[PDB]
Amino acid sequence: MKRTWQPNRRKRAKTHGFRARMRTPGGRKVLKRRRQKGRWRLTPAVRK
Amino acid sequence: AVKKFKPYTPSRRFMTVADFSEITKTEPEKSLVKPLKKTGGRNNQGRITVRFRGGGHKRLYRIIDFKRWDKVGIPAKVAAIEYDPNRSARIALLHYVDGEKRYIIAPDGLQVGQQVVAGPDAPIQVGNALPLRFIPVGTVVHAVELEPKKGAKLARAAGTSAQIQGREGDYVILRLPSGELRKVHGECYATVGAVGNADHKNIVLGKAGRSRWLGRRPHVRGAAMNPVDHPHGGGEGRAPRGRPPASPWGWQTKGLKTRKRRKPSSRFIIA
RNA sequence: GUGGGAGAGGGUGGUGGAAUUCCCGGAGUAGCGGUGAAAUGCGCAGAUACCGGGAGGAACGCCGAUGGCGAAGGCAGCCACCUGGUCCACCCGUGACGCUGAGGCGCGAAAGCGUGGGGAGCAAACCGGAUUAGAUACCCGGGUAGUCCACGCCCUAAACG
RNA sequence: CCGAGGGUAGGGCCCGUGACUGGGGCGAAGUCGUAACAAGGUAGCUGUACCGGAAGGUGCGGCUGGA
RNA sequence: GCCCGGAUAGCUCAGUCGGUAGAGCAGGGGAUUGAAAAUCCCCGUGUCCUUGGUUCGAUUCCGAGUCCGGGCACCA
RNA sequence: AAAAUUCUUCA
RNA sequence: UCGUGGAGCCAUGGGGGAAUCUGGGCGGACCACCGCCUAAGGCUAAGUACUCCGGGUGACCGAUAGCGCACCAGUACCGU
RNA sequence: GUGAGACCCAGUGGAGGCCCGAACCGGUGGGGGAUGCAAACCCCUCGGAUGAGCUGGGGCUAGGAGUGAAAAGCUAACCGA
RNA sequence: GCGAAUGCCGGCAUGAGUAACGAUAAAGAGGGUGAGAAUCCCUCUCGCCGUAAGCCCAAGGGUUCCUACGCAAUGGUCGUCAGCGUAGGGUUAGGCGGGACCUAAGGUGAAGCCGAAAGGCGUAGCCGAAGGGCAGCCGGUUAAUAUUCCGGCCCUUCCCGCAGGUGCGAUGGGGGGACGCUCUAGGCUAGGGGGACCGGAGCCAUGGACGAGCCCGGCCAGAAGCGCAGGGUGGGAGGUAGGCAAAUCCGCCUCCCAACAAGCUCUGCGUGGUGGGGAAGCCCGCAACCCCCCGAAGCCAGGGAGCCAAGAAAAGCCUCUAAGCACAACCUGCGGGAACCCGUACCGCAAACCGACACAGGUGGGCGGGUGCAAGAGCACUCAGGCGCGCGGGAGAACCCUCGCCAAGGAACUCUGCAAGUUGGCCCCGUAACUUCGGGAGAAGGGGUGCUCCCUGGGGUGAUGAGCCCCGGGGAGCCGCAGUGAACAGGCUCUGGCGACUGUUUACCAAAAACACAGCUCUCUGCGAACUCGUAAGAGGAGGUAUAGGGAGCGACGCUUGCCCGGUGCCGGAAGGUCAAGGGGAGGGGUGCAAGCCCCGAACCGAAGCCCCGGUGAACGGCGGCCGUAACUAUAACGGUCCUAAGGUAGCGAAAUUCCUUGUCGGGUAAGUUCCGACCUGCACGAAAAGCGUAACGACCGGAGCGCUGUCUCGGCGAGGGACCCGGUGAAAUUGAACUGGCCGUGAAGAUGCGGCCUACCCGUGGCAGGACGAAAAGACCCCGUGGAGCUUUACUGCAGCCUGG
RNA sequence: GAUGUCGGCUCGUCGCAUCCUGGGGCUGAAGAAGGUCCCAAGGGUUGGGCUGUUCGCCCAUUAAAGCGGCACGCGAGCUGG
Ligand SMILES: NC[C@@H]1O[C@H](O[C@H]2[C@@H](O)[C@H](O[C@@H]3[C@@H](O)[C@H](N)C[C@H](N)[C@H]3O[C@H]3O[C@H](CO)[C@@H](O)[C@H](O)[C@H]3N)O[C@@H]2CO)[C@H](N)[C@@H](O)[C@@H]1O
Ligand SMILES: [Mg+2]
Ligand SMILES: [Mg+2]
Ligand SMILES: [Mg+2]
Ligand SMILES: [Mg+2]
Ligand SMILES: [Mg+2]
Ligand SMILES: [Mg+2]
Ligand SMILES: [Mg+2]
Ligand SMILES: [Mg+2]
Ligand SMILES: [Mg+2]
Ligand SMILES: [Mg+2]
Ligand SMILES: [Mg+2]
Ligand SMILES: [Mg+2]
Ligand SMILES: [Mg+2]
Ligand SMILES: [Mg+2]
Ligand SMILES: [Mg+2]
Ligand SMILES: [Mg+2]
Ligand SMILES: [Mg+2]
Ligand SMILES: [Mg+2]
Ligand SMILES: [Mg+2]
Ligand SMILES: [Mg+2]
Ligand SMILES: [Mg+2]
Ligand SMILES: [Mg+2]
Ligand SMILES: [Mg+2]
Ligand SMILES: [Mg+2]
Ligand SMILES: [Mg+2]
Ligand SMILES: [Mg+2]
Ligand SMILES: [Mg+2]
Ligand SMILES: [Mg+2]
Ligand SMILES: [Mg+2]
Ligand SMILES: [Mg+2]
Ligand SMILES: [Mg+2]
Ligand SMILES: [Mg+2]
Ligand SMILES: [Mg+2]
Ligand SMILES: [Mg+2]
Ligand SMILES: [Mg+2]
Ligand SMILES: [Mg+2]
Ligand SMILES: [Mg+2]
Ligand SMILES: [Mg+2]
Ligand SMILES: [Mg+2]
Ligand SMILES: [Mg+2]
Ligand SMILES: [Mg+2]
Ligand SMILES: [Mg+2]
Ligand SMILES: [Mg+2]
Ligand SMILES: [Mg+2]
Ligand SMILES: [Mg+2]
Ligand SMILES: [Mg+2]
Ligand SMILES: [Mg+2]
Ligand SMILES: [Mg+2]
Ligand SMILES: [Mg+2]
Ligand SMILES: [Mg+2]
Ligand SMILES: [Mg+2]
Ligand SMILES: [Mg+2]
Ligand SMILES: [Mg+2]
Ligand SMILES: [Mg+2]
Ligand SMILES: [Mg+2]
Ligand SMILES: [Mg+2]
Ligand SMILES: [Mg+2]
Ligand SMILES: [Mg+2]
Ligand SMILES: [Mg+2]
Ligand SMILES: [Mg+2]
Ligand SMILES: [Mg+2]
Ligand SMILES: [Mg+2]
Ligand SMILES: [Mg+2]
Ligand SMILES: [Mg+2]
Ligand SMILES: [Mg+2]
Ligand SMILES: [Mg+2]
Ligand SMILES: [Mg+2]
Ligand SMILES: [Mg+2]
Ligand SMILES: [Mg+2]
Ligand SMILES: [Mg+2]
Ligand SMILES: [Mg+2]
Ligand SMILES: [Mg+2]
Ligand SMILES: [Mg+2]
Ligand SMILES: [Mg+2]
Ligand SMILES: [Mg+2]
Ligand SMILES: [Mg+2]
Ligand SMILES: [Mg+2]
Ligand SMILES: [Mg+2]
Ligand SMILES: [Mg+2]
Ligand SMILES: [Mg+2]
Ligand SMILES: [Mg+2]
Ligand SMILES: [Mg+2]
Ligand SMILES: [Mg+2]
Ligand SMILES: [Mg+2]
Ligand SMILES: [Mg+2]
Ligand SMILES: [Mg+2]
Ligand SMILES: [Mg+2]
Ligand SMILES: [Mg+2]
Ligand SMILES: [Mg+2]
Ligand SMILES: [Mg+2]
Ligand SMILES: [Mg+2]
Ligand SMILES: [Mg+2]
Ligand SMILES: [Mg+2]
Ligand SMILES: [Mg+2]
Ligand SMILES: [Mg+2]
Ligand SMILES: [Mg+2]
Ligand SMILES: [Mg+2]
Ligand SMILES: [Mg+2]
Ligand SMILES: [Mg+2]
Ligand SMILES: [Mg+2]
Ligand SMILES: [Mg+2]
Ligand SMILES: [Mg+2]
Ligand SMILES: [Mg+2]
Ligand SMILES: [Mg+2]
Ligand SMILES: [Mg+2]
Ligand SMILES: [Mg+2]
Ligand SMILES: [Mg+2]
Ligand SMILES: [Mg+2]
Ligand SMILES: [Mg+2]
Ligand SMILES: [Mg+2]
Ligand SMILES: [Mg+2]
Ligand SMILES: [Mg+2]
Ligand SMILES: [Mg+2]
Ligand SMILES: [Mg+2]
Ligand SMILES: [Mg+2]
Ligand SMILES: [Mg+2]
Ligand SMILES: [Mg+2]
Ligand SMILES: [Mg+2]
Ligand SMILES: [Mg+2]
Ligand SMILES: [Mg+2]
Ligand SMILES: [Mg+2]
Ligand SMILES: [Mg+2]
Ligand SMILES: [Mg+2]
Ligand SMILES: [Mg+2]
Ligand SMILES: [Mg+2]
Ligand SMILES: [Mg+2]
Ligand SMILES: [Mg+2]
Ligand SMILES: [Mg+2]
Ligand SMILES: [Mg+2]
Ligand SMILES: [Mg+2]
Ligand SMILES: [Mg+2]
Ligand SMILES: [Mg+2]
Ligand SMILES: [Mg+2]
Ligand SMILES: [Mg+2]
Ligand SMILES: [Mg+2]
Ligand SMILES: [Mg+2]
Ligand SMILES: [Mg+2]
Ligand SMILES: [Mg+2]
Ligand SMILES: [Mg+2]
Ligand SMILES: [Mg+2]
Ligand SMILES: [Mg+2]
Ligand SMILES: [Mg+2]
Ligand SMILES: [Mg+2]
Ligand SMILES: [Mg+2]
Ligand SMILES: [Mg+2]
Ligand SMILES: [Mg+2]
Ligand SMILES: [Mg+2]
Ligand SMILES: [Mg+2]
Ligand SMILES: [Mg+2]
Ligand SMILES: [Mg+2]
Ligand SMILES: [Mg+2]
Ligand SMILES: [Mg+2]
Ligand SMILES: [Mg+2]
Ligand SMILES: [Mg+2]
Ligand SMILES: [Mg+2]
Ligand SMILES: [Mg+2]
Ligand SMILES: [Mg+2]
Ligand SMILES: [Mg+2]
Ligand SMILES: [Mg+2]
Ligand SMILES: [Mg+2]
Ligand SMILES: [Mg+2]
Ligand SMILES: [Mg+2]
Ligand SMILES: [Mg+2]
Ligand SMILES: [Mg+2]
Ligand SMILES: [Mg+2]
Ligand SMILES: [Mg+2]
Ligand SMILES: [Mg+2]
Ligand SMILES: [Mg+2]
Ligand SMILES: [Mg+2]
Ligand SMILES: [Mg+2]
Ligand SMILES: [Mg+2]
Ligand SMILES: [Mg+2]
Ligand SMILES: [Mg+2]
Ligand SMILES: [Mg+2]
Ligand SMILES: [Mg+2]
Ligand SMILES: [Mg+2]
Ligand SMILES: [Mg+2]
Ligand SMILES: [Mg+2]
Ligand SMILES: [Mg+2]
Ligand SMILES: [Mg+2]
Ligand SMILES: [Mg+2]
Ligand SMILES: [Mg+2]
Repeated sequence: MKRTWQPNRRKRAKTHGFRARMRTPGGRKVLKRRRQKGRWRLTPAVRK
Repeated sequence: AVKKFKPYTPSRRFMTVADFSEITKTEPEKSLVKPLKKTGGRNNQGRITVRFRGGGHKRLYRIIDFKRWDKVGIPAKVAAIEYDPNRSARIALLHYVDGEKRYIIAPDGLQVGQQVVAGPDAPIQVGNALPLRFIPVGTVVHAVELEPKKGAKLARAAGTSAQIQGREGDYVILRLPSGELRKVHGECYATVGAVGNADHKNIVLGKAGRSRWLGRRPHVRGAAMNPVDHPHGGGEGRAPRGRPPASPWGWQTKGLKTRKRRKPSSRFIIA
């Protein structure tokens, strides 16, 4: 039956996008942390 | 008069609709004036703040004139009386000799073809709006302003109307639709006559829907929820509140007077 | 038919003044009320009594009768519109077209019911105070429906001459 | 083919009987009050309405077969 | 089975602090009536449940009991 | 205008 | 150090509201002496802290230890 | 049909949280399954199906908060926080 | 310094060659290939789907597409095969879809407002799409792309020039774009069915047929013009207080003309110069393209009618004028040029998406042929097309699963007819109580159904007459056990309880009597409303205004809804009592030689709240007890008395409530702790936590009947999928170590393990489940911990909020 | 750091304090019936109504419709009222 993960490119970006992270002081601190740690991807990568 | 249906289905037995002959004429709203995307939404910036609203047939809005003093002296012919979905009353479209058109919550009695106007000089007859001071004590008037130049705000619901009780200073007394006696300025306008379509109070929704088409979602009783949801809530199987009638926010709901005491708007009331 | 007459006959709209109750205002003070006697009850938080203004509902004093009109029920302030019945006068017209009337249809006090409105007074029930052997009553103090209007029902009566 | 009749199903009128229940009639001297007949000691009656152990009381209107 | 509450005149119920005990109703006797009611005068009544103990004295304060009452007996 | 209830049975 | 305490001192949201050296604050309520100090404007190196970074040491580890990674690791992989 | 009505017949008409019934949305009873085909499935049967209907896409509301035809249900496979 | 921590990381064991190998749609053979094939390729039989298990498109997935080499691993077996490994190829657009267009919710956000910071609101504007707007149809090619390349026919924008027209000209004004649901008319088209007619390779089989035989196919696109369907639409001429007057455009008045029109326009469909395609068939290569009929849910489209709940925006596009400009500039024709960016493979109800898997699950839109069954997207079969589900071969035990049948009986089964059976469609007769007059109703209970021949009535289409279809009517007669001959396809009734009803809910044990519901009542709220969210600004309420909005209980409808304001809550009380700051300072204290400077501080004046007074029940709530009495006894209409704020009215009653209880009668039954009707000493009904009823409705719960049955007496047989055997692949929880017998004892009280005795050669396979206090989960009950959380309140203490004096 | 809990079903097996059927002593045993006590389980020990019921109470029979234990025997056997 419908499972929790229903892929949608737009949603995925509109939600966890880079621009999206940047708007919120909280998301800003997310990218802050990610870069810090060493993550190769800061934003969940996707392409159109 | 109100249409009645044979019980060829339950609820349809108790169902009744309004007689639409008063309006029978021009069903399609005037492309100008009324045209106004009306935004639906049961909440503000985020959360809901008026429970149980939602759904309900798409409704187009119609802008009406609640301050006929715009066109003082300019008379108009009542072009037609149409149905307004966004209110209990029926509005009436009227072309002015000027050309400009606009709606007016149609008063009880007003008929298509009748001429009407607004102003001091204005004759005392159903449909003409005047400043209170120039209106015959005792006459019934509706769509009464409440403060000079601030627009109509009283007696606008179908069948409502207030009566001029007397003058006194620059003010005049009015017994409002609720029965309260309020002093209102003399310069305050109001259109003569009663609101009309008084049959309204008699339509019987009939089914559970219908009540839905009107945009009102199912409303659930306090004691049906639980301790956390409401204060009546909880109780091992059916129970008498627990005392004393309260709301989901927890304020007494049987008799506890709510209007602000120190409101400067008193001194002008009595009832 | 023509011409005149009397009437609370009926329906609608408008309207007048007196009175009661309530509201505001003044002035005023120790009781008012009610009764067979009282008590309950209202009153020093200022009542009753008096004056001025306002609201509202119901009923129309005198005229008024042992009177009038209506088929009956019933119908009374005033005004206007719509409308029924009726009496006399003239012998003009029709030419027996009449009487009654099972059934049907209509009307039908009050009380009662429905939808909504209205609510001053009165007032079943109900609550007090008395009386009483008791008093689910007669008397007193309160009091709801009702009484009121519109629409629809009900269709009974000592609807009696 | 029709057909006495039998079978199945569904209706109508009718009589009897039934835990129990509602009044009713009648039966010398049981109980409680006393509504009516004399303003019957609140004039009586009456249609309807509600209430009460019971007659009955009160409301509204009507009658006089009361003054 | 456990925890509660009483009981007093013929009846329904008051009261006590440890000294006294009451009322209403009933009832007995007269009065009014022609006679009953009603009403009016007069009047008598108590092991304060039994029970031991304390105390100078107990209906009353303790201990045991009888009766008539009411209230709990849950998690399984 | 009245404070006030009643009277076994059969003759 | 100060928890209303005999509670000053330093700040200050509210109200009231001065003076310019006979001015004005302080010395633990408050007075009196005696003494200290100059508010309502600003700047000021050094001594001090830390270790992304470079070096040097180690009665530090030696691939289940030592950093999570001695290796193409914040990867593979898990999670929206 | 009556004074006029009400009302009564047919015919036309095509209303309705109406009916059977798919697609579709559900999830009644029983059976199986229970290291499954499956972290809720399959079979037979059953509720609704012009509505308070179902559904695609685009949006908004969240942790003592949301949302709730109300179960303390749901809020990314265990929500009295 | 390890042996234990259900310890941690790793490795390897046991169960075990065991379960299992993922739909019971199904296979067989012959050719190839190759080291090796049930499993790869080819052919021929066979079975499965065919509102698909087939085609097309979104989303998502991202090379899985195509070709050549390949087989370690991946694939539940095998593998030469592959969605797998290596390598090389492959995605072509002015017209398709997005962007150099529009706006929606919402987002963002100049200004502007707010907030300790972070930030929150927020006008214009901007962003934002399956909505609006916008120009491509039919073929042909590749191993792999095509509305993209190619062919033919047909278009759209810009730019320039030319010629002829004209007041040209906005981001501004106006029109338009522009809208719901249900039902519908007429033409068309898609699509499909016939043909004796047209075109075809061929075919006479096995008894018959050279046949109006059999089989295959008889279309697609197409400018202008022309037709046939429609859709939109009055022109005039004056005025002109409005369109935030800029207008000759709208809009209003007024009046010549014109009307179920015509004309003007704009689509649809035919037709059209011409281009294209074109089967069954053998060696693999022969072309017609015409005539009838059924016919949309699509088109003409913005058509029509009815209805109440009253049904986006913006741009493009018309039109009006402003600045400006009129050498401009737009408009129409006609030629020339110019025309970018992104996507385009492939999968796409699934093995490529979401479910750790090649997972029996989930996934939006379009096409979805034919025949028959009343219809249909249902059901059976079948086209096109696609599959036989990536382990097989045997055997023919028990046992389980799914499935068929049964003597006599027919619910005796059992908590229960659970389950399964019966019944089942359509046509016709015929249908009760009750009822809100709709319904109950498909009530029940019946009869009919096939095929053949004759006679016969309407309709559409033609043309009135043939065909082709479309509804019937009446007869004769034929064969079966049976005519919806297969498939799909209600068992019926009587009587109670609950809820009126359709509806909603515990995703994953509860679908109900619970929630909701129209409807009734109470209460608040006069507008900058009350109420809600927010520190705020602001927002919802509501671009509403008491016939409206909030809160609360009840819950259609009928008859109704009683008594008690003592306590509590709320409402009303300008008096009193109490009352905090603060006001006021009688009077007192510390100090100073003093003026002073500093403290305490009584009267009285001091709000809300409380006290007090009065109201209030569809506000929280409450709504009694004991003696006595009638001329048989009983019983008690009557009397007395205690207590209260007042003593439970109507109605109902051993009930979803009754303990004593299976009360007690009566009905039903052979028999009835249930059921139905009564009674009433109601442990412990009762009137809007509504009381008593009620037609209709219910996958709701109880009691009965009839019908039919393997539910049962009582079991038997049979089918298929497993189980079993062989070949291939090959797990799991569990597991101190084992060489692991019975009884009577004993033992921490239930011993394979101690004692005594009795049995017992060693080792397996298929079964059964009594024990190993079998596994599983550090018991969910219970208690314990001065553990935790959710909830309550007249627990404590605070806070928001609200009231209030200064 | 779990010994699954009432009743039913299936399958049984055991005790004797025996409900039948066998023997036998008294009897207030005529016969037939019975009563009672002794020996004796070898084998028997029904089908239904009602309730979840064990238990009983009825219905119709019977030679009898025995009492009781095996974790109120038996849920890695079933059922869950
Ligand atoms: N009279 C019969 C009807 O019922 C009622 O009357 C009945 C009763 O009221 C009446 O009862 C009376 C009583 O009132 C009066 N005070 C005492 C008397 N002993 C009784 O009398 C009754 O009972 C006795 C036995 O006890 C019998 O012998 C006698 O016949 C009988 N009538 O007896 C009647 C029975 O017949 C109505 N009042 C009357 O109007 C009506 O018609
Ligand atoms: Mg996942
Ligand atoms: Mg998308
Ligand atoms: Mg991104
Ligand atoms: Mg509700
Ligand atoms: Mg609940
Ligand atoms: Mg509360
Ligand atoms: Mg609460
Ligand atoms: Mg409660
Ligand atoms: Mg309860
Ligand atoms: Mg009064
Ligand atoms: Mg006065
Ligand atoms: Mg005064
Ligand atoms: Mg009159
Ligand atoms: Mg007249
Ligand atoms: Mg003559
Ligand atoms: Mg009448
Ligand atoms: Mg009347
Ligand atoms: Mg009544
Ligand atoms: Mg009534
Ligand atoms: Mg009165
Ligand atoms: Mg007396
Ligand atoms: Mg009237
Ligand atoms: Mg009548
Ligand atoms: Mg008379
Ligand atoms: Mg009788
Ligand atoms: Mg009698
Ligand atoms: Mg009398
Ligand atoms: Mg009398
Ligand atoms: Mg009197
Ligand atoms: Mg009298
Ligand atoms: Mg009478
Ligand atoms: Mg009575
Ligand atoms: Mg009575
Ligand atoms: Mg009585
Ligand atoms: Mg009375
Ligand atoms: Mg009278
Ligand atoms: Mg009369
Ligand atoms: Mg009279
Ligand atoms: Mg008189
Ligand atoms: Mg005595
Ligand atoms: Mg007497
Ligand atoms: Mg006598
Ligand atoms: Mg006597
Ligand atoms: Mg302290
Ligand atoms: Mg200082
Ligand atoms: Mg200082
Ligand atoms: Mg100092
Ligand atoms: Mg200093
Ligand atoms: Mg500095
Ligand atoms: Mg510095
Ligand atoms: Mg490491
Ligand atoms: Mg090593
Ligand atoms: Mg990821
Ligand atoms: Mg007539
Ligand atoms: Mg009709
Ligand atoms: Mg329906
Ligand atoms: Mg199961
Ligand atoms: Mg199982
Ligand atoms: Mg179904
Ligand atoms: Mg249906
Ligand atoms: Mg959505
Ligand atoms: Mg979305
Ligand atoms: Mg939380
Ligand atoms: Mg919901
Ligand atoms: Mg919550
Ligand atoms: Mg160790
Ligand atoms: Mg292993
Ligand atoms: Mg094994
Ligand atoms: Mg095996
Ligand atoms: Mg196997
Ligand atoms: Mg397989
Ligand atoms: Mg070879
Ligand atoms: Mg894609
Ligand atoms: Mg790859
Ligand atoms: Mg090759
Ligand atoms: Mg392999
Ligand atoms: Mg090979
Ligand atoms: Mg491939
Ligand atoms: Mg490959
Ligand atoms: Mg493009
Ligand atoms: Mg560009
Ligand atoms: Mg914003
Ligand atoms: Mg913002
Ligand atoms: Mg855009
Ligand atoms: Mg678009
Ligand atoms: Mg569109
Ligand atoms: Mg579009
Ligand atoms: Mg558009
Ligand atoms: Mg395009
Ligand atoms: Mg084209
Ligand atoms: Mg392809
Ligand atoms: Mg122009
Ligand atoms: Mg425009
Ligand atoms: Mg349009
Ligand atoms: Mg058509
Ligand atoms: Mg065609
Ligand atoms: Mg054909
Ligand atoms: Mg032959
Ligand atoms: Mg065609
Ligand atoms: Mg003009
Ligand atoms: Mg301008
Ligand atoms: Mg053509
Ligand atoms: Mg046709
Ligand atoms: Mg100009
Ligand atoms: Mg070119
Ligand atoms: Mg493609
Ligand atoms: Mg699909
Ligand atoms: Mg996956
Ligand atoms: Mg597979
Ligand atoms: Mg799958
Ligand atoms: Mg789907
Ligand atoms: Mg069919
Ligand atoms: Mg099918
Ligand atoms: Mg059989
Ligand atoms: Mg048989
Ligand atoms: Mg049975
Ligand atoms: Mg049985
Ligand atoms: Mg049973
Ligand atoms: Mg049951
Ligand atoms: Mg069944
Ligand atoms: Mg009848
Ligand atoms: Mg045949
Ligand atoms: Mg069939
Ligand atoms: Mg079926
Ligand atoms: Mg039935
Ligand atoms: Mg229901
Ligand atoms: Mg439905
Ligand atoms: Mg659900
Ligand atoms: Mg559930
Ligand atoms: Mg259900
Ligand atoms: Mg369920
Ligand atoms: Mg708004
Ligand atoms: Mg309200
Ligand atoms: Mg409301
Ligand atoms: Mg309720
Ligand atoms: Mg109810
Ligand atoms: Mg009540
Ligand atoms: Mg009270
Ligand atoms: Mg009170
Ligand atoms: Mg007050
Ligand atoms: Mg003070
Ligand atoms: Mg005060
Ligand atoms: Mg009493
Ligand atoms: Mg006696
Ligand atoms: Mg006696
Ligand atoms: Mg009671
Ligand atoms: Mg009562
Ligand atoms: Mg009873
Ligand atoms: Mg019973
Ligand atoms: Mg009870
Ligand atoms: Mg019982
Ligand atoms: Mg019981
Ligand atoms: Mg019986
Ligand atoms: Mg039962
Ligand atoms: Mg039974
Ligand atoms: Mg019963
Ligand atoms: Mg109750
Ligand atoms: Mg209540
Ligand atoms: Mg009931
Ligand atoms: Mg149901
Ligand atoms: Mg069987
Ligand atoms: Mg088999
Ligand atoms: Mg094997
Ligand atoms: Mg042992
Ligand atoms: Mg050993
Ligand atoms: Mg040993
Ligand atoms: Mg074995
Ligand atoms: Mg075992
Ligand atoms: Mg086993
Ligand atoms: Mg265990
Ligand atoms: Mg534990
Ligand atoms: Mg403690
Ligand atoms: Mg918590
Ligand atoms: Mg406290
Ligand atoms: Mg263990
Ligand atoms: Mg035995
Ligand atoms: Mg046994
Ligand atoms: Mg056991
Ligand atoms: Mg079990
Ligand atoms: Mg066991
Ligand atoms: Mg098991
Ligand atoms: Mg159960």
